[PDB]
Amino acid sequence: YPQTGTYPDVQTPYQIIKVDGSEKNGQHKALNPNPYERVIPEGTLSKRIYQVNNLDDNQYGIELTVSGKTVYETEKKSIENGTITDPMGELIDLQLGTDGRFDPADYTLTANDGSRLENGQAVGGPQNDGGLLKNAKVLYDTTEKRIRVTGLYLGTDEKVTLTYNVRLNDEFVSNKFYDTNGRTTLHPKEVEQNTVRDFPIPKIRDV
Ligand code: NI
Repeated sequence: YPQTGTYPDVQTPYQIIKVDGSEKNGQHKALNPNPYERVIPEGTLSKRIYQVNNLDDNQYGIELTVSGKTVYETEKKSIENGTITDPMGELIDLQLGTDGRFDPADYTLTANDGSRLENGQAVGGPQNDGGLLKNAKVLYDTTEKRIRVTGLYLGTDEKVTLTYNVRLNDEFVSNKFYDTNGRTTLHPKEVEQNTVRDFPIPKIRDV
C-alpha cells in the first residue's frame, strides 16, 4: 500500500488508510486520507470515499465538503464566488445518465442551512430562496471528464456537501492503486485568482 499522498499546493504529505467495507481476500481495495478533512486559511475542506456501492465491481461513492469563515473589516466571507474543480482520475469513470450526461439525478449538492439543488434549481434555506446554494451550479464536460462547482459563498459554519459515484475502468492494471481524482482544488475567492487549495485524494484498486 502507498502510505501517503502529497498536497501539491504546499508540498506536505497526508496519510492514507483502509476504507471500511473494502476488504477482499485479506487485502483492502480502497484508501482514504486520514484525516479526510483539511483546515485551510479560509475554512475547512474534505474529500473521501464515503461508501462502497459494489466492491467486486469497484463502485464507490465520493463526497466533498467545504465550509468557510466570517471576517469583520462589514461582514465578509472567506469563500466568495469560490469554485471547486474536480477532474476524474485516470481510469476513473463518473457514473452518468442513460443519456451519457451528468444530470441532477447523478449527484447531490446540499448545504447545512437546509438548501439543495433540485433538478438544477436551488431550493430551501431559511428564506426558501435557495439559501447558501442560490448561485451555485454543478458543471461537467464529457470530454475533459471534470466536475466544477461554481458560485460558493460561505462564512463561518456555512457548509456545502457534494456527492457522486464512480467506477474503476476495466483497463485497470492488477494491484495498482489509482487516484479517484486528478488534482482537486478550491479557489476560495474570485478576487484572488491565484489562490488555490488542494483537497486530498482517495485511491482504489482491483485484483
Ligand atoms: Ni429531487
